[PDB]
Amino acid sequence: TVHVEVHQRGSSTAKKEDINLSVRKLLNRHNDYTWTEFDEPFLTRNVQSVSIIVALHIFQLNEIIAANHWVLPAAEFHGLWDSLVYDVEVKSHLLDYVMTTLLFSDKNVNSNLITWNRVVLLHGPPGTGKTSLCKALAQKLTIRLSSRYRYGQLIEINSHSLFSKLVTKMFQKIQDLIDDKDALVFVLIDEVIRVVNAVLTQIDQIKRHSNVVILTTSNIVDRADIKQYIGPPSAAAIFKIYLSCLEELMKCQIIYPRQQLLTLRELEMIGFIENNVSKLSLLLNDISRKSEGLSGRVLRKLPFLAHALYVQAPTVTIEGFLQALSLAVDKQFEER
Repeated sequence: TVHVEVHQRGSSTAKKEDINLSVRKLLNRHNDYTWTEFDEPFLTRNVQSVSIIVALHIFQLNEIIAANHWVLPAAEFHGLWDSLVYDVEVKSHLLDYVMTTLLFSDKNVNSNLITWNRVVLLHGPPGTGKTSLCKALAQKLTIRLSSRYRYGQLIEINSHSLFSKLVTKMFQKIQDLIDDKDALVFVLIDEVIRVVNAVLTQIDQIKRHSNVVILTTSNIVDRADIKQYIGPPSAAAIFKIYLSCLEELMKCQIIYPRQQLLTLRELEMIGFIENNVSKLSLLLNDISRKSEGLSGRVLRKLPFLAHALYVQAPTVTIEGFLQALSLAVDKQFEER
């Protein structure tokens, strides 16, 4: 189908019925695009964004010791999903796998006949956004399952538990959130003796519940029925990442004035020929090629370094910015 994500304003107390009614009628007048300004006043009042990304998901964002807790969908994770860029379709695959995992628990499929369980292992080299993808994935499952779960919960356990009871108090609090069966509960552990044994025993207990999924990451438990390698970005991915940063700096008028930037597709479409818009993306494509082997984490830090080291003013040109970024990629390599 087509998926339409409807961000309702924090302040709004309008019912989803009306948001739903009104947003379908908006889509009749316009037989993937994001809307931020609307003709109908009810929309401008109640709705921050409609986003083709026909099923509607309407959500509001929400704003324990040795764990971070978030009610999903969380303000902190808004845009996290779109921010993460992989060579292959890992994101759409993970979403599909965890969603059939949850259909199968719902309908109580015997896991002895068809193998499935509610634990996910993202593994691979560091700087890859494995933890951000676990968060991004929790957010998106929560948004897409509003018709089954009223809200979600995320508990990120700190494997800074190798320090000097505690564990029984944490999992008791976690159990209290699990008891609410309107809530899809995610428990996130990054990989790393009687204490370790106690958390592993506690995971085994909570992993029994229908509404619990265990997200795990490894820079390398052991029985997760969905394992997924997440590797570093290629030139194409690096181009998308950099382009999301330049667009964000033109949104915020740090890069002034707005110039149009072409995507790698859009410049394949015109056979890479140089005009006065397309030359800025031809330069990005060179900067991308000379960035390959850097992690997503370094890539999303580079536009900050570029600005701090090589751009004085509150504003700078797209031509000015790409010069600084180019310089920033060189400093990154000349240090390592």
